[PDB]
Amino acid sequence: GMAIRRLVLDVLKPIRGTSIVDLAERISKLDGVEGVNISVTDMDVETMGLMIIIEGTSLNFDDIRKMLEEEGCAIHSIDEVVSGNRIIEGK
Amino acid sequence: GMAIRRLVLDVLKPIRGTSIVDLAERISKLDGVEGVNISVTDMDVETMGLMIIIEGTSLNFDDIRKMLEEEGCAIHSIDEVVSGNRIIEG
Amino acid sequence: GMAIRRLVLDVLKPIRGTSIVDLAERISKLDGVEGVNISVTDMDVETMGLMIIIEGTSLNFDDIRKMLEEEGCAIHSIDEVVSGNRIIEG
Amino acid sequence: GMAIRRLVLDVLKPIRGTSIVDLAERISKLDGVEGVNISVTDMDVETMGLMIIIEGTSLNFDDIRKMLEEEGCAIHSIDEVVSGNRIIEG
Amino acid sequence: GMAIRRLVLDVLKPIRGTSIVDLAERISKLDGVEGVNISVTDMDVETMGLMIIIEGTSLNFDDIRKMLEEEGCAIHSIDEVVSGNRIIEGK
Amino acid sequence: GMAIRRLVLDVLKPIRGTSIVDLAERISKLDGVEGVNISVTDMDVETMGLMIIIEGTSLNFDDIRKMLEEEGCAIHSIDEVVSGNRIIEG
Amino acid sequence: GMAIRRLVLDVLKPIRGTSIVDLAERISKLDGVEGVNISVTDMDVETMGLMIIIEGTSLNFDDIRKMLEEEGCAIHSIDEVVSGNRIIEG
Amino acid sequence: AIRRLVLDVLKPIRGTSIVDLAERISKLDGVEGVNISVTDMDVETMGLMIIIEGTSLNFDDIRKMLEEEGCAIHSIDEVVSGNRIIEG
Amino acid sequence: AIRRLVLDVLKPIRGTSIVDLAERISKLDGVEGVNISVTDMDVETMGLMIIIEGTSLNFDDIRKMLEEEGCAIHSIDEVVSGNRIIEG
Amino acid sequence: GMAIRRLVLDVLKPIRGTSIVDLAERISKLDGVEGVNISVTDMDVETMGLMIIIEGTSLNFDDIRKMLEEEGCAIHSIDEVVSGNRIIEG
Amino acid sequence: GMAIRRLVLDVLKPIRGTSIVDLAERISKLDGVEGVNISVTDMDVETMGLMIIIEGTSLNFDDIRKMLEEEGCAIHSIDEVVSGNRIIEG
Amino acid sequence: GMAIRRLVLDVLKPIRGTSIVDLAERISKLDGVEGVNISVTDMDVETMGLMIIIEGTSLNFDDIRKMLEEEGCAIHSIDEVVSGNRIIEGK
Amino acid sequence: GMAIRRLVLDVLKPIRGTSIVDLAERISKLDGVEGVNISVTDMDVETMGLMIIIEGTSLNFDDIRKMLEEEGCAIHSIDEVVSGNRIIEGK
Amino acid sequence: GMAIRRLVLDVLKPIRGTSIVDLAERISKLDGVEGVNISVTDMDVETMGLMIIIEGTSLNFDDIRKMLEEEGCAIHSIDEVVSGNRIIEG
Amino acid sequence: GMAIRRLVLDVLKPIRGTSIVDLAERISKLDGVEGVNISVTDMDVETMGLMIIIEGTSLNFDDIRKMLEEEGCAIHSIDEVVSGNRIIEG
Amino acid sequence: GMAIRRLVLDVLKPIRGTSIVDLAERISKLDGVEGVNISVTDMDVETMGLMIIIEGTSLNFDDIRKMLEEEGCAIHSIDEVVSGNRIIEG
Repeated sequence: GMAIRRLVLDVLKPIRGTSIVDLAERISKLDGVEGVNISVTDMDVETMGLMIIIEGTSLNFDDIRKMLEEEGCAIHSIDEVVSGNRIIEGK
Repeated sequence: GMAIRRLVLDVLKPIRGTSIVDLAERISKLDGVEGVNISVTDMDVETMGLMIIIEGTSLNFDDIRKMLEEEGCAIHSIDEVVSGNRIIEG
Repeated sequence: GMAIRRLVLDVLKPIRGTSIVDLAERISKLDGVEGVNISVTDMDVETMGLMIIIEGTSLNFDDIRKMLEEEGCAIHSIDEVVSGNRIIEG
Repeated sequence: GMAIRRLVLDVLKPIRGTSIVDLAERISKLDGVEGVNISVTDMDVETMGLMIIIEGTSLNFDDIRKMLEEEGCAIHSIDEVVSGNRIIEG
Repeated sequence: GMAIRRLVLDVLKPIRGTSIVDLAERISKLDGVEGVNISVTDMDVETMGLMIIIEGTSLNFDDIRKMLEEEGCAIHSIDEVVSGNRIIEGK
Repeated sequence: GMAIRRLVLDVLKPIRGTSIVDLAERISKLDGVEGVNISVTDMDVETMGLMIIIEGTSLNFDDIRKMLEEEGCAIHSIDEVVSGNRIIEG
Repeated sequence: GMAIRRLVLDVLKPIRGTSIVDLAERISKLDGVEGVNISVTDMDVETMGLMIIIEGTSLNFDDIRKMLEEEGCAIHSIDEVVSGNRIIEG
Repeated sequence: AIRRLVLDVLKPIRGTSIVDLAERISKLDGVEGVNISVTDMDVETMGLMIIIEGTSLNFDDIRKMLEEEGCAIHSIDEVVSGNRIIEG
Repeated sequence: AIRRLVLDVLKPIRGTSIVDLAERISKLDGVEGVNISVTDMDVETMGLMIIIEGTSLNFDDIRKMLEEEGCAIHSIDEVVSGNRIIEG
Repeated sequence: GMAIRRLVLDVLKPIRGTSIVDLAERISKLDGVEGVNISVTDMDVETMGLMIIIEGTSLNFDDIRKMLEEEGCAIHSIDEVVSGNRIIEG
Repeated sequence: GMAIRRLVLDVLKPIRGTSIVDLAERISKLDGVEGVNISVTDMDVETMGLMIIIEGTSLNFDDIRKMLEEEGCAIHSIDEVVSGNRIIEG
Repeated sequence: GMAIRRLVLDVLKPIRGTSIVDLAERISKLDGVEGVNISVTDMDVETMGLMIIIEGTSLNFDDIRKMLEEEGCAIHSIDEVVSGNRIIEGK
Repeated sequence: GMAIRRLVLDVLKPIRGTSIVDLAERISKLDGVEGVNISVTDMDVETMGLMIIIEGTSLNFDDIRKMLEEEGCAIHSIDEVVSGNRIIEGK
Repeated sequence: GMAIRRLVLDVLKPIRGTSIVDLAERISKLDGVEGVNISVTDMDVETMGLMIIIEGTSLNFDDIRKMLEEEGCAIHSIDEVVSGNRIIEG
Repeated sequence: GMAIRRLVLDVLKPIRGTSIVDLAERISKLDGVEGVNISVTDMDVETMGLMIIIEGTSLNFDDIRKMLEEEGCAIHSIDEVVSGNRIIEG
Repeated sequence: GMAIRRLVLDVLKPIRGTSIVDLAERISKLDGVEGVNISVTDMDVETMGLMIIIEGTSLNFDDIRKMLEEEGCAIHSIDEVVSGNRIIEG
């Protein structure tokens, strides 16, 4: 049973601190993660709006959430999650 | 005899409780389910609007419905269902 | 001689009664039917607007129509039909 | 020599009489016809606007025209015809 | 040496006479012709505007023009012609 | 060393004289030419605006230019040229 | 272990100094880098706006950033980063 | 090294034709293809987009060659380097 | 239901030709294709491999038709049934 | 959850009784079965040697074995079985 | 209703008379014929052994047989015939 | 890090006991397993020779071995193992 | 109507005279010919055995035969001929 | 600069100690390694003959060798090595 | 017109003199040549047996033959030649 | 002008000295080299038989030969060379 396969997260980060490169790298080292895509959607003066797409096998959301908090991020919204044996897409 | 293959559900959930991650995982473990996609369509102060797409083979709607109720969800609408030997599109 | 291959029906159903899941399942069990897609296009207070796409080989329209009536549905419009040895698209 | 391969017809039909399902079936039984797609483009109070796409090999237009007349249809326009060894697009 | 491969013709035809079905069939029987596509682009009260696409190998334009005249058609414009060993598409 | 592979020419021709069909055929017979596409871009009362695309291997521009002059054509503009071991797009 | 696979950088460079050709070449010689694409997005009188796309395996961002500074460039924005065993697109 | 160069180039409206120019660039070591297209033109100068692809393209030679043929590089719009061509 | 039937069939060396036989089988409901090939022949009988493919093939009709045409089924060598054709 | 996907069985059947056509049809109607291929490998005077390939989703082997016994068949050997989310070949 | 699609004929022809090239051309011009392949399998002193493969749509065997007789050929054997909506291989 | 991806096992089983169907099913339910192929290579009077191919992500060999022992099987040989981010094949 | 598309000829040629390169070139220049493949199958002391494969559209066999005779060749056998709108392959 | 891409090693290991599963896992976790295939080629009473195929990017042979020694293995032979920008075959 | 496209030559060369590398390079620089493959088939004490495959467009056989002679080679046999608009195989 | 594209060398090396891994790495760093494959074909007590396949663009054989000599290798035979705009196979 392959559990969580894709997470699409709308994430807020302070405009500086952990760069998104270092952030992408750390997430990619978690167990089950096969790929991470972080892209900037917008930014204020002090905060950065990020879309973080994580794909893999039995992704541990708790760990991912823990890592984002530690790096000063907040999850504003879980926009999409895909779970199971194969990836299903949205309408 | 492959019965139900795809369900597209418009679902209401309390803004907190069972996270949609845990909800997606649980549904994906049901017999016949090959994939689940949960995405947030909108949210009020206290409720979350979700589109839940389930695909598989002979999906048991009663079980899925039972599971969603237990997790505090309501089905507002069954938007699409596909049944039979292969997946037909709209 | 493969007769009818695709029917696209604009159908009216009472907002409750036979759920569209049970409806899709029955239709999918008819002879020649290889797939059914039912999706909700709109809904009033008391009626549901459905697009029912049926694909298969020598689909029997009389049976399908008979089944829809029995389940409380009306065919407002046959929007598309495909017949013959292969599917041609519009 | 394969002659006529595709006909795209803009057709007028009375809103009731021969249903387009029966019409699609009868056309699909003609010699050389490999598929028919009939779709409703629009409709008045008393007439139905149809796009009839016929594909096959050495399609006999006279027979098809004869059949449409007999079923109460008029050809408003032959929008596209394809002829020869292979299908060229427009 | 394969010569003319595609002709795209803008053709005028009287609204009745030879139907475009019979016209397509005749053209398709010419030597070297592998396919014909006739589609109606517009029509007045008495004339029909047609786009005739002919593809094949060493298509004889003289024969095709002769046939169109005999069937009451006029070539308003030769919009595209392709010649040689293989088809080049326009820009 | 494959030299010129593609020429895109903006060409002026008298509205009558050598038809563009004969012109396309004559160019296609040159050494190294693999295909010619002539299309009309516009036309005045007495002159025709043509886009001539020639593709091949070691195309001889001098010959092509010579041939166009002899057939009453003028090159208004060489819009694109591609040279070398393979075709690069714009 | 595989780390950073793609970096898309929005970069500022003085309108003259290290040419973007020499800059692309220098970056392409770094360990893990398999390809660099530098394109000009816009330019003022004294500064050049560049989009630098770097792809490879375990790309070292610190090295890349150091190199850009040394060549008189500034990173305005890291627009996209991809990390892990395989390339996930946006 | 260099796989793709996209150059914005100025050339006098006459002199070396862009056909001869494309041919001579295509004969350089490592060059696999050249595409020259006219983007615009004044009364006395021609605006050209020159796309060169190949393997370990020598920019100095290409630049040297263009100068010798009376051309100026207004702008290097895109360069691609490394083991594969990465797209923009 | 039945998607593919492979039949080992005996036919008298003359009577209904295998061309007419192939045509009449191909006109049955659900049949999409027939392939008849001669495997061997005695002085008075012909050995045929008849491959029929389609959707919900009616074996009784096919069997009935073959008998009527003077044929005997020596052996049903392969049958495929269900939503897809599974190969051997 | 998905279970048995392919069974390849070496089966003995009496040379007459249930024809292999009726046998293939019966098996193809079981839950989860998407296709059956029965082919004759050899035959004695009184017994028929069959290779039965069944494919589907969560195939119930107990049901299949029960059905074969009832039809007078014996399983000589289970030559191959495939289980899980996807088909692994040998 | 597409009828005969492929004929494979074992044919005897006198070693000279109508060449097999002219014979192949003449057969290819029949209605419904899309391709002919004639190949020599063997030859005596006075007769030629030919395998003639004809493919198309609603091939008229009577015409083909008539044409072969007129050209001095005999059909020794019809080795394969394919009929219906699509081509099945042996 | 996706660890063990493919195991090819040469396995001995008593000619009766747990059928290979039930055996394939149980293995396929283990965490990370995406597919199992069991095929009979040969058989004596009392023992069955099996090739068991397991594919997945971070396959736990200890668990698989434990399950085979419990079902009365012995691993005669681990013929092939594939580990890492992608499947590499043998020469 | 595309007529003859492929000719496979078993041809005898004197071991010297017109080289097979010049012979292939000439044939390839005939109307309708899109390709020629000449390969040596065997050779005696004074004669060369050739398989000549010609493909195209409405190939003129008379012209091809005439050309071979003029170049000192004999057609021992026409092994295969394909005619019509599309290529059928042999069995 | 991609350095070593493929190593094919003929390796000797004691019949017991570190299992080849654990060995494969450990090697797969090294920097640059994308895949490992270990297969048994033969075995004596006390030693195991292994073919270890490692693929990746800038594989560090010293580390791999160090790891194999630590796990009780000996490299009998480096049978094949591939280095550079892409994988070349034998 | 594209003339000669492929030459396959069986060539004899003295075991030393012009190395086959230099020979391959010089042939590849001829007009129309797009690729050369020289491989050793066998060798005596004093002579080398080579298969030279040349591909391109309007290959000049006289030049190639001239070049081979100058480099001390003899053409034992022209095994295959391909000519025309496209490459036919044997 | 792409010159040499592939070299296949039969090479002799002392059983120890420069390992074939270090040898493959050096060669892969030469200008124009895109890939190297070194595999052991056989070995005596004191010498190793190697097949070295080098691919790239305008490979400099003199440099490669110079490098092999310096590393204690001898070229026994150049088995295959490919030159020109593309790789042609034997």
